[PDB]
Amino acid sequence: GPGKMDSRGEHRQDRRERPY
Amino acid sequence: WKPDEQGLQQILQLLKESQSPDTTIQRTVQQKLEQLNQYPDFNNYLIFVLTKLKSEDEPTRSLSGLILKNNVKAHFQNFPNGVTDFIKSECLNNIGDSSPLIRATVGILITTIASKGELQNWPDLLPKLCSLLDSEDYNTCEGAFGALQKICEDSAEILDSDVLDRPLNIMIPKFLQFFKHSSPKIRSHAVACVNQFIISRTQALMLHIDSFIENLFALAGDEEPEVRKNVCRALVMLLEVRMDRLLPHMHNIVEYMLQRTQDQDENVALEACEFWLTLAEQPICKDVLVRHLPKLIPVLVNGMKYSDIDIILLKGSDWNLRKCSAAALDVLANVYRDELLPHILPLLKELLFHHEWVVKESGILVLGAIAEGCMQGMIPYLPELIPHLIQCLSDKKALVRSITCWTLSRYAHWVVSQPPDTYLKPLMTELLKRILDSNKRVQEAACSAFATLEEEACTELVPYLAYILDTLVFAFSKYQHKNLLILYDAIGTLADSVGHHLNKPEYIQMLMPPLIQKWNMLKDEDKDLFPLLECLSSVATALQSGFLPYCEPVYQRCVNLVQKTLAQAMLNNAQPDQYEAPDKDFMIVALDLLSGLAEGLGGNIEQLVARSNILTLMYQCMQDKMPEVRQSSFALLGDLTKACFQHVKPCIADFMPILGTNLNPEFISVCNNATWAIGEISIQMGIEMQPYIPMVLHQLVEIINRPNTPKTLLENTAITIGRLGYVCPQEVAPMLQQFIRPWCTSLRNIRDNEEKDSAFRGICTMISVNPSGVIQDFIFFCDAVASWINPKDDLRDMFCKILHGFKNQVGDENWRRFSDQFPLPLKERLAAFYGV
Repeated sequence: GPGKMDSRGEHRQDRRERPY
Repeated sequence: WKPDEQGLQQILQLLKESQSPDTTIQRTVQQKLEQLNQYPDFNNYLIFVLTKLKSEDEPTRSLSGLILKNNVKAHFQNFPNGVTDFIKSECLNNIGDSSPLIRATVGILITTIASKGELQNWPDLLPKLCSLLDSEDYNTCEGAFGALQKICEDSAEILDSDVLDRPLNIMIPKFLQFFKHSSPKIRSHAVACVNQFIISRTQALMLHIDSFIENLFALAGDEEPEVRKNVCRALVMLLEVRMDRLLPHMHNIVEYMLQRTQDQDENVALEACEFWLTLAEQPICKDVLVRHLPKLIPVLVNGMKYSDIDIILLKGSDWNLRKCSAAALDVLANVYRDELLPHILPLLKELLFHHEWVVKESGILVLGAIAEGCMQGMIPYLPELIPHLIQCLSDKKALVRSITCWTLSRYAHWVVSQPPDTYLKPLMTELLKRILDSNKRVQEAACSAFATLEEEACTELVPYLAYILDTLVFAFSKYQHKNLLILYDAIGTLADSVGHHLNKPEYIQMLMPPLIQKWNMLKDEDKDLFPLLECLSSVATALQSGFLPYCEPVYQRCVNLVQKTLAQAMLNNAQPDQYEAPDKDFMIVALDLLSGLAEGLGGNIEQLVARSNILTLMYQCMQDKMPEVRQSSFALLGDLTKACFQHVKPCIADFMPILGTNLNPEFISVCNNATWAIGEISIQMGIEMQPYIPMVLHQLVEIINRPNTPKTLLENTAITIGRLGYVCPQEVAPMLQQFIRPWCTSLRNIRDNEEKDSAFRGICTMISVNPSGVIQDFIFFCDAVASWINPKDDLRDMFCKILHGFKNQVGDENWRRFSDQFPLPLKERLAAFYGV
């Protein structure tokens, strides 16, 4: 919503453990 | 050349000495070579021992060759041509030496030469190399192919670049003759070569595609693994770029790939398995699989078990059959959606409850893999499966525990949507326990999974906040370094989920000290700052004033990191050959943390900014080539504008033209943040904004009428246009007819807050200045006003003044017919508030 977009959440998703 | 005995004896002596078991002889041999390598003539001796000195044993000849190789990759610029040409000559002349070790050494030399310097500087390498394929001696053609293969691997693009006169128009049509070749090695080289130029859609290959494909099939019957492996990846690549060409053979191809996927040789199977992964991206997937799908699913499912070696290794990680199969299943689930469930549920029943842990673990994986695609179809089964998975969290096998964490996390949406006490509560409870597992893989799996859950739950976590923090804090003292990184991420997302609820003296006191502690350990060049800083960013925003006792050093370090990054970049820009380009992520994370600090503290960041050059640093950031850098800087700009505008005002005249050149929707979040920023500066500028409006308005209007534009960009664009109009109705109100529709469509859907208030004040002022600008599209305005739940009294009066104004303009009759089209809620609302 109205306000700034950041990539923080996305950066955390990239670092998150995944089996594949 | 000029090898003399004295010289040769000395180098051989040194080569013998380098092969000494003695450790001290080694250290002094190192320094002896250290000096000699800088003497180009020395290199002449090195190649001579490799290629000419038959007397010497193989490890001696080859080591000479390898030392030379290192020289050719740290000193090659400083080679004169006379030595270079002697090496080049000597290599190609010995490419097929009957010793495999010599052959390999000669090979690395050729390819390393081509690599490091020879780029185009070796004009006749490729041509001679190609003709060397036609040669008689087996080793000779083998050696030449090996070289070519390697050249294509790191050189791939030799065509697409055209720095040499289109050389690939000769090579590619030359490899496929050797597909036919009697020896397995040569076949492989040939295919492995061609393969390099498929995804690039290489001209030479694309207009030779039939010859390729025909020759590939001719190979299908081959049982040599290396050949199978290469054929397999050919087909995979072809599938991505030449779909047209293989349809007519698709049944036979699928049959072939399905066989190889079941190959007992792990490598064949892995290359084969990629086919399914990329096939699932093509729109023709369903049609092509109809005859084979029933076998494919169980085959994928079976390859998703850990291999026997991995089981052993993981008791005491990169791409493999398991990951490929699981990824393929994931995409197939998204393709087939609920149609996949009858294939997969019978397999799940035999896997999920099995007495062999390896089998069970794969079952849980499958269940997780299919979650996104088959979500709707799985709902009926979740009341049973979820409680079962929760139990599995305390399975005695770590590998079962860890995969359960993940699979549960894949069903987080459903869990959160059910009554909290039935699934969420026990799940959260067992995840927290699992965060403190004694096993390190479990720790991260649990921590990753909890974060995912946090994201989904949001405010739903607030009641359990104290209990949550207890565990997360304790983890600080428990975790080694790798897992602390995932932990910061979990804290970060926690802070985002619970917002201001985090602001309690007890929470701050248990949370802050260990965060700063690791902050003090980490140096400015350590990437492990990224997660810590991103974590701090979220905490700061959530804590607001609570962060006061901590801000100063955090503020200083961030500005500083931005400063030194900018410095390093300039230094690299001046002398690239001596100074390393910086990692701009340090700068992105620092800006983003300054943004959070500014959002959190607001006005209370003034004192720090007063003592700072952050704005002069921002000026360069805003002009950076990297979108994410700009994106972060426009965000900070917007934040400082709100928090302490007095320091920003001086810069506006410089800042605006840059904001104006970054209203490009191609970069969504840059465009967004620029847009937001310019809206916030408007409010601070008042009518002083007038000169800057033209450099920005046309574009904003273009963006708000743009199809396939994200919800958030459109919202910010609408607000900003609203804001510009509020301070300068005269410059923007003429444009009203062109934006009012999407302006209204976008904003009717947003929460009642300060921004919306601000933007609607603007739209009212503009209507007062250009009412014929709304008349034609008044329903949109009506709907947008009706979206207000609790408008401030003055804003309300503006509304009914415009509404009353319009009804009076068209008369009781036209009005009643216009208001006929009102949905009931709308018709009703503008009598509760507006009496229309």
